[PDB]
Amino acid sequence: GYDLSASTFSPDGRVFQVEYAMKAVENSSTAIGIRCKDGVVFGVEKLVLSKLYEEGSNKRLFNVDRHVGMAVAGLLADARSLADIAREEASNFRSNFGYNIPLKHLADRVAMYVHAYTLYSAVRPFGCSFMLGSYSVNDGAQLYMIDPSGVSYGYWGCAIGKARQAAKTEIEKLQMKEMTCRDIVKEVAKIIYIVHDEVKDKAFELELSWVGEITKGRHEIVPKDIREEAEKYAKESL
Amino acid sequence: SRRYDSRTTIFSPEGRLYQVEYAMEAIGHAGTCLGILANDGVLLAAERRNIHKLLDEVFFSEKIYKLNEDMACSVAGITSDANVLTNELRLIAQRYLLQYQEPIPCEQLVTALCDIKQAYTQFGGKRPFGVSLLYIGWDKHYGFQLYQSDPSGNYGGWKATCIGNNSAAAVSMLKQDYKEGEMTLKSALALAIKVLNKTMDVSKLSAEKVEIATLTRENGKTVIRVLKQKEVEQLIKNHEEE
Amino acid sequence: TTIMAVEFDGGVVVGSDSRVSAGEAVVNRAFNKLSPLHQHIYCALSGSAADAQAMADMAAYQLELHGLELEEPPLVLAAANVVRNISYKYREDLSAHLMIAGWDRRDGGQVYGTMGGMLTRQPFAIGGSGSTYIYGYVDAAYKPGMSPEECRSFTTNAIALAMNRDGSSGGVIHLVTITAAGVDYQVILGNELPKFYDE
Amino acid sequence: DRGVNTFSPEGRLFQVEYAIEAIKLGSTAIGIQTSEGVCLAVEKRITSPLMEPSSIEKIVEIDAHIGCAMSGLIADAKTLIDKARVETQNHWFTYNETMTVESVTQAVSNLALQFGEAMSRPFGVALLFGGVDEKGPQLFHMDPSGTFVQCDARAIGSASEGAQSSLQEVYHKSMTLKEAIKSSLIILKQVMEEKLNATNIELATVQPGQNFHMFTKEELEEVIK
Amino acid sequence: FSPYAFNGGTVLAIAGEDFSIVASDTRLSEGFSIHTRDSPKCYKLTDKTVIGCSGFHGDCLTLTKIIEARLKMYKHSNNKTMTTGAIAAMLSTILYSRRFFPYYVYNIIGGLDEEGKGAVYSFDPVGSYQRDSFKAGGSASAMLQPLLDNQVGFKNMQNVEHVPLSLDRAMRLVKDVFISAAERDVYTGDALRICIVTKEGIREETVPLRKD
Amino acid sequence: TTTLAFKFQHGVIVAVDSRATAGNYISSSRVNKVIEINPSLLGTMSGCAADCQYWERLLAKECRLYYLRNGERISVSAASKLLSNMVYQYRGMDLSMGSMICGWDKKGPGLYYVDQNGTRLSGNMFSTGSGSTYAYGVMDSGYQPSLSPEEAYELGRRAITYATHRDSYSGGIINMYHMKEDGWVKVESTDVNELLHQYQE
Amino acid sequence: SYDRAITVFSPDGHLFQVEYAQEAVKKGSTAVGVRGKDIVVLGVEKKSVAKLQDERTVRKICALDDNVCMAFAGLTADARIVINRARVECQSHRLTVEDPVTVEYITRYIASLKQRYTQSNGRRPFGISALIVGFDFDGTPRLYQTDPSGTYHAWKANAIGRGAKSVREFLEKNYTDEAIETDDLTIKLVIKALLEVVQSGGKNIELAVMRRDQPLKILNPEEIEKYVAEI
Amino acid sequence: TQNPMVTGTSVLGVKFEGGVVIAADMLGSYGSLARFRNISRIMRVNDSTMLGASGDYADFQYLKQVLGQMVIDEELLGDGHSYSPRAIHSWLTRAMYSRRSKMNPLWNTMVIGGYADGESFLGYVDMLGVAYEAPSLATGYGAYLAQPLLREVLEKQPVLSQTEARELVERCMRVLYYRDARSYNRFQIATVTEKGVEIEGPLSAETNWEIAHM
Amino acid sequence: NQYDNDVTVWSPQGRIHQIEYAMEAVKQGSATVGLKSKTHAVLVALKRAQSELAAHQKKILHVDNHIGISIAGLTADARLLCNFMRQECLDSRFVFDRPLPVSRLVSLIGSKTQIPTQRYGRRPYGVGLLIAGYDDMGPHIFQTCPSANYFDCRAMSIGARSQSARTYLERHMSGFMECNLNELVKHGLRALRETLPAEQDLTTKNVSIGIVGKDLEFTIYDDDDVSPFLEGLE
Ligand SMILES: *[B]([O])([O])[C]([C][C]([C])[C])[N]C(=O)C1=[C]N([C]2[C][C][C][C][C]2)N=N1
Ligand SMILES: *[B]([O])([O])[C]([C][C]([C])[C])[N]C(=O)C1=[C]N([C]2[C][C][C][C][C]2)N=N1
Repeated sequence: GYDLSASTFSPDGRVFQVEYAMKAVENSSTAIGIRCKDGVVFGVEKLVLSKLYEEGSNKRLFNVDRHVGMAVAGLLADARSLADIAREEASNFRSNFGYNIPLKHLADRVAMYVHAYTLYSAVRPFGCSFMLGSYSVNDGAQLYMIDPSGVSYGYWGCAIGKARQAAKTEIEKLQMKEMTCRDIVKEVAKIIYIVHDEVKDKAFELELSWVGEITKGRHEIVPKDIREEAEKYAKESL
Repeated sequence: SRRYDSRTTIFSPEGRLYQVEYAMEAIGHAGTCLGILANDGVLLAAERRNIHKLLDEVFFSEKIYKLNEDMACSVAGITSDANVLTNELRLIAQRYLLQYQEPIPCEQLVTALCDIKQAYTQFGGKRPFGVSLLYIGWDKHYGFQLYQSDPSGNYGGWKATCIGNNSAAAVSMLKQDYKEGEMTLKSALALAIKVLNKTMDVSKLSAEKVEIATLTRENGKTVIRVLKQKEVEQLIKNHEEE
Repeated sequence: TTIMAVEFDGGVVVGSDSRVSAGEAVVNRAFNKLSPLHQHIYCALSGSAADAQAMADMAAYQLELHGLELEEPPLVLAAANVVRNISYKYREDLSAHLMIAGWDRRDGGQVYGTMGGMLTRQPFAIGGSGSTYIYGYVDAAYKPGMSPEECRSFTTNAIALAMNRDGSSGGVIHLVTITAAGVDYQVILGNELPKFYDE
Repeated sequence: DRGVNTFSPEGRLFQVEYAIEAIKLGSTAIGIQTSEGVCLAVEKRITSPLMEPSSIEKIVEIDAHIGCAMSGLIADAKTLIDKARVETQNHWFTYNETMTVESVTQAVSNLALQFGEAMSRPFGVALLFGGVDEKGPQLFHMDPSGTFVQCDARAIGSASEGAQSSLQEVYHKSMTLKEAIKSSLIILKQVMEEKLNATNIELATVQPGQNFHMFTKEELEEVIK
Repeated sequence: FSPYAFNGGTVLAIAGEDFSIVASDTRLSEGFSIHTRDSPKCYKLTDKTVIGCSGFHGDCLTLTKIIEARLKMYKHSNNKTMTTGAIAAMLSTILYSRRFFPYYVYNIIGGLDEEGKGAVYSFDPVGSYQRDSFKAGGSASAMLQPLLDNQVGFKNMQNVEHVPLSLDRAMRLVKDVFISAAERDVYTGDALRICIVTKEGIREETVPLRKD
Repeated sequence: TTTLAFKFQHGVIVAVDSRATAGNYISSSRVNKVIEINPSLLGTMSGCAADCQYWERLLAKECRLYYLRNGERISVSAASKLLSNMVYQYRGMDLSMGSMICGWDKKGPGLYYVDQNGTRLSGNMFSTGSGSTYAYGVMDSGYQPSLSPEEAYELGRRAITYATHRDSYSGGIINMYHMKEDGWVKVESTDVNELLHQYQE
Repeated sequence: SYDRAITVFSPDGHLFQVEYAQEAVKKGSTAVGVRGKDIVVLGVEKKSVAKLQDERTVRKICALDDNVCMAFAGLTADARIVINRARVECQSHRLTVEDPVTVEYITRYIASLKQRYTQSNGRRPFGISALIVGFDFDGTPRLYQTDPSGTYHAWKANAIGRGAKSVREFLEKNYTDEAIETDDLTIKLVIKALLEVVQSGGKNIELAVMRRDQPLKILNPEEIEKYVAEI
Repeated sequence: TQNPMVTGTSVLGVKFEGGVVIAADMLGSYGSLARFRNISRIMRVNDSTMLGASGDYADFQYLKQVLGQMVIDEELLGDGHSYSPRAIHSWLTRAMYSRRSKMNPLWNTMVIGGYADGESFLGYVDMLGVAYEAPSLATGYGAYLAQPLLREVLEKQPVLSQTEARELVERCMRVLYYRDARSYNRFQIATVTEKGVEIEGPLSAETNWEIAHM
Repeated sequence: NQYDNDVTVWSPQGRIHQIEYAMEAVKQGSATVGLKSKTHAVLVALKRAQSELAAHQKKILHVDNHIGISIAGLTADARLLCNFMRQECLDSRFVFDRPLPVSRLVSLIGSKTQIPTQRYGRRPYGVGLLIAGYDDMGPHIFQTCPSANYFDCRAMSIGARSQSARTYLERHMSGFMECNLNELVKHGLRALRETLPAEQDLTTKNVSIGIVGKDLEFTIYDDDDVSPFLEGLE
């Protein structure tokens, strides 16, 4: 057994425990992030597993700082822990240096924290993936994605979850570079409706959040009325 | 973590401590160590394993270590493990002297080291020390004494005893040749040679293959010395004529 | 000790005296109290020489690492915050006021006073034992919109007036001008200092 | 090999389930709570004729108003018994009053699942707490899982299944202490391998106004007839 | 720097056959100035227990919060409300835990005991306490206590019937001693707050005192 | 404060006054300065009221635990040693407690003096408190080991009364106890003013 | 720090390591205790009777204090540790209670320590069983027996070690009041019991008697020989 | 903090119909020297709470940093719960008391103003942990100079309008400038109502020196 | 097989068997139902009886004036979590002088119960909970699990045969908001009754109630106090 611990390399140079944690992310629902000219829009296909649950239960969109949003996929409990780690990192940076933590630096810190759970037998790798979106006058729009192994990259468009491949194809058709947040929100809604499965995983709720010039650098949930148009437009599209 | 733990300090199904028994196996193949108590002193005779021609000689001895002013010891088993215990013995003796301003009684020193050995066999998860020791010393309570302790933490006082290679056969010879209360250092040295000649399997005994130390009282003071090649060579000659 | 820093459109001018004293004896008459924390960020030291030197080194180290992690030149406010943090945390043990001045691409020339753990941004700052004698002088002479040359002249005059009156100040005047183009050092020797009413 | 805090496929902690198995090898203890008080009877289960019956203590005093009967691994019970005694005395010192039976049982129960790799395993014992407080006579039962509950009548130990049946067929809300004491001894004798005399069993009661009282040899003989 | 401040204030408690009264003035002070004229010094603990505190207001606020939490913790682990006497026993140990850096508070507890009779307990700052029939604490305590000894305890009187104290008489006496204390003690004034504890619950009454 | 105790042919007498003060102000005249640990054990208090009340109550807890663990009832000698070891850990920290531990165990009537410094002494008679020197004078002048119970009660009452007359810190009422083989009995609770007026006449 | 749980519950409700510790006790030297009128008798099989051995260095019977002695069976190194822990306990009890410990008090402490090693992380249970005797403050004779699990019981007569059952089975039928009437009669019961398992009973048996206010009075070769002679 | 370096003087506060108003000058004093003449001693906590502080400026900056983060942390959750003025006042009280208990006090006297659920809040918290509420407040030298005037107006008219409260505060600022040696004629006025927290400044009081000629 | 002994071991299908085994503990416990209206939050638990002579094991616990909880699974774990919740609530009142918002308390339970699912040698809490509470945002019903996940629900049921209780709640949930306290509790008892086998019924010996609302502190009704709620139920 070469795949029982994170501190054991297999004969062909692989850490099977880290790869098993990635399977958990692939079982989760899709979440996409799109970076445009004015900011970043987040969209999650939140599956409603029961009618007894209230609307807004088990949200997958977090606020880790005033200007930073986080979209997650995988084990919700693992993801909530990572969100707390990120919040503390942002708060710590403000205390030590006196200003808003740059997104890239925040993504680096969290990724290394994630990377620390992939070296020992004493702990197990995190079972989730997440995206970090942000916007500031100085830095502009930023979007990063971190997976269970701890690798983090910057993206123009990203997707995580079960239909990550199908969502990626949809994202490549758009020209987000010259687009603005307002028109991108509808597109994000559209893509999630297209990749959503009907036969399996019946009934889902669309979660939307954004950060950019339109929200004055503050990450927040997309206003209900703006999400209405997007939901309407996405329904007609497909 | 649990998958790799060798569990060194647990009871086996028949109430045995495997690591302790396995360490005893290692001591049984090591160099022969014999101790004999006489009326005017004690002696230590140990077979040398380091006999290569390119080896150099610059220490006090090889298997005989002075512990304090009135005590010496010999070891059998893992050499590097013996270095750790011998250093610990020296510290125990010095700590007793710092506290009471008197040399530590022989038996008290052995008991303190046995406590450390017992601790390894009960908790901690570490492998035990693979060493068996022979102690010779003089104190104001019991005079000349001889002790032997092993990896389990057990020890005992003896008039003559042997540890290491062919110790069972050496002990047999000692039973039929040792005269209780009628032995002298000169007569003990001859017996040592006799016993050493039998247990060892290399025909000619040889002075280079052995190391002998004696402990005596001279002018109100303990004297511990390792016999030189000449004295040892002469002793071997005596056996030939004997 | 007398230190002073002035903000101008496009950079800062920072200067100080060169006297280190132990009671009535001058232990070092040509000490450099202007210390660089980074390429475009400087700090003026006043108070205990040991405390200030230790703080400056600790900060330079923290800022260097910070700059390599963020892949960009550190902001002047970040340098002031790092100094403020150390100064506030150890206020009971440290007896040194590290005045911060520098240039960055976001806010330009900035001067920060961080004495005792309190951070304040000012158009011009003065510190040290000798600064008490020039408060009146700087309040009446300072004018907004001064050029770097005028700022250099303004700083030299104020320091010279303090050196003449304050026993703990004297020697030469160290001067550094920081802008986007870089750091310019300058030393005004004893025989080249501004002269005022002396007798 | 698994760790001590491993869950089984059916949702149970292996070690806790094995500890409950140990309770089944222990001597039978019976507890009955009535309106006039609570009585505790435990089979001494003396192994040999050379063994002194007085040295066996299955019923102990926690405080003046609280008694305790144990079953299972007796050596593990001592740790809990001392803890309980300390709790009530601490409570007396702090609040100048007596601790209730429920509170004492709760405090002792909180030490059941505190083990991992500090206890290295759960306690292999079951306890019966009987006493009197403001709510009158009270009988509580605690097992190795940390679960404790108030009971009217309860049997623990090797023959607990048989004892329980008898108990529930002969117990009513109006029965007096005398009936309980007699009834509990009747059932003890029926499930005891050896003959029930006055030296091979233990009995104690606690009533309102009276302290924890361990029946003597003479008092048992009288009742045994 | 001094970790204490004298904030003034007087507290009184009186136990009757089936009632207890806890009263206090409402002036909070520091030095020669008045911080506020509306700071009562008596807090409700349960439906039959009130505590009156006086001394350093910083410790008075913290101790009341600590007692309030201990009552909830006791209820959760004992399944009942703490009685007046268990609260008194517990307060003693809390004050003695800061025996080397004491709470500078004079406490007086007033309530009903388990037999429904009035109970009063008085404390010194480090925890020593006892049950009394009546007690004054705080700034004007040495002015009030001698008068209560004579008019409630009947000390130094001959040919006097020792009748039981009624609520009505006890109320008038409480108002009178505080009126006398506001004339002489500079820290006592503004208003008088009286809490009456009986089996029907706690009723409050407020009476004005001199403002100078 | 004045407390006293003495052994005689019929057991131990223990008597105290009941005054507590803060400076010159008399904070109480009804303090109970005798703690009843168990039915055969008593503790007297002198010094700081909170220290005495707290450490003697802690001894009572330890005495009770000892009885539950051993099933035997602690002896007077072991109770006093337990108290002396308890307060010895805080030596030098300004604790103020002067106690007498009195009882009847297997070795007969026991009387020990224990104080905050760690002093522990067994004896036939002791007095503690600010009025203790006055009590010693009267107690030693009229003490005989063959006193009858009534005579011992009278000596105890006179020694406390005269101490309260001379010592400003003592007064109130006298609480007296009688330690016997079967346990202690509370003898009486008399106001010292009634006593002194009856001695004055 | 090694914190692995060594003693855990088995499926049948048994503690494997504790049962294995009991196996070790079975291989130990036979020890026999018998209660008497005003003296307690302890008999241990000397076994190792080598002619090159310093007999005094390896005594099984030891003193815990001035009033309590004890014999053990099983791992001799484990025994030495427990004996020394009890010695410290006796000293502590004399400095906090101002009185010597009773027989049951030291038995309780020893039993409690054994129980602690069956429920602690990183350690195995002690592999020994002990027989504790002596007299209390008044003057009554006691005989207790503790085992590896931490349970202890008072006995009239008991045996431990190898072939303990055989000596226990024979002890029931031979223990009476006439048998333990006189001091020299308490030495007769023990020896016979030991003789049922001890090879060449005679010089292979150590002896010790604890009297009233009298120290550990070990018997001697000839002293024991007298009884052996007559028998 | 046993030795405060740069300190601020009095802080005023008074309740009015539908809000609270607080005032403080912009001076940072170093002993008797008026070292920093342009520092704000009033901070907006959230939409319903404001904070004024006297005493050690570095301690106030540290409290402002900690309080500011707490509010940000709470806002991240977006759960519909926010800190009320009362809750902040309580938190500050515990913070000060804790520091005082470790013999390392935060050398500040604070005034907390707030408006929530149609109720105006005014709290005081000193460095020893002493806390309370009142219709009007004045720290430091204001307790002796401003409070008397404030209380006098509230003894005749308990409920003030926003305009009345504002004028009353300005009258107090002038008196403070005339009689407090550590004061400066440059101050800020913060107001909290249903619309949020507003901070006006810098302001100056009109001074009369007619008596000098007399 | 080799993937179901430790909580730190991910299986090849991307699951953690130990956490799934801990969920089994909740499923075997007696059912408990939690529902709410626009003004109230109700907790209804089926008290199980180990014996015929023993008392019914408590299921509903007071945590604070505005918060109540119901437990299903390991009792030891429930007490540990309840103690933690009580302490968090006490801290909130001591520091901010106000009740801790229910949602924030549930978040704290989530992070605390997640820690042991990632550390070697630790085990997940084997208990599920139903949290009833009332604060500024109204009445709430939360559900926690052994995998540290939590849900905000309109109504919920956990424990043995709670699927049928959930089935019942699903069809009657539409008229829960407008429902008044008395009828809201009935809907709760009816759903709880579904989990019982045909023969057995809801009595005053096996049904405990917990209620909290707009103008009511969390109160637990047991034995004779639950009579009123039962009487009149078809
Ligand atoms: B200045 O006077 O403030 C000056 C500024 C320093 C260099 C930052 N300080 C000092 O003069 C000074 C002198 N010393 C020590 C005195 C004792 C001998 C070593 C130097 N510390 N600060
Ligand atoms: B006695 O005077 O010793 C008496 C004995 C006590 C009541 C058991 N002591 C006191 O009167 C007394 C005085 N104090 C403090 C002294 C310092 C000021 C506060 C009171 N504590 N007990």
